[PDB]
Amino acid sequence: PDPSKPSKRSAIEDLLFNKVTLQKFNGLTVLPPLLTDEMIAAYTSALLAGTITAGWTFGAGAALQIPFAMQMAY
Amino acid sequence: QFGRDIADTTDAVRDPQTLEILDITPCSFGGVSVITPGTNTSNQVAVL
Ligand SMILES: *[C@@H]1O[C@H](CO)[C@@H](O)[C@H](O)[C@H]1NC(C)=O
Repeated sequence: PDPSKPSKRSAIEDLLFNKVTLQKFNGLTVLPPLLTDEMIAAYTSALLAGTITAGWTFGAGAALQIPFAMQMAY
Repeated sequence: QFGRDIADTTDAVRDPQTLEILDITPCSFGGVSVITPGTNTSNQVAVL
């Protein structure tokens, strides 16, 4: 995601959302989802950042950045 | 005399005297939900 808001979604996510292009019936009603898509995007960004930074130490204490080339070599 | 929607239901009506059309929106509906805690601790609730 890009800090230049509104850019909470990446370019690819924006392209997908535009590609998808995303009452009166008396008894029929549609309820909203519990998780808004902002929260889903935040979850995805957190997963991506964790797997891109922590490498094989994702989940434990760690809290330091493993070099990317090391993960690629592994 | 009047219009209809994609569901073939009345959507607009014109007034015969003042020949201007008027929208129709059904009166609001929806279910109610009661948010409650355990009766072990309180009997105070909130509704949505
Ligand atoms: C709550 O009250 C019910 C009966 O009123 C009882 O069966 C249950 O064990 C109680 N639970 C707690 C956590 O107090």
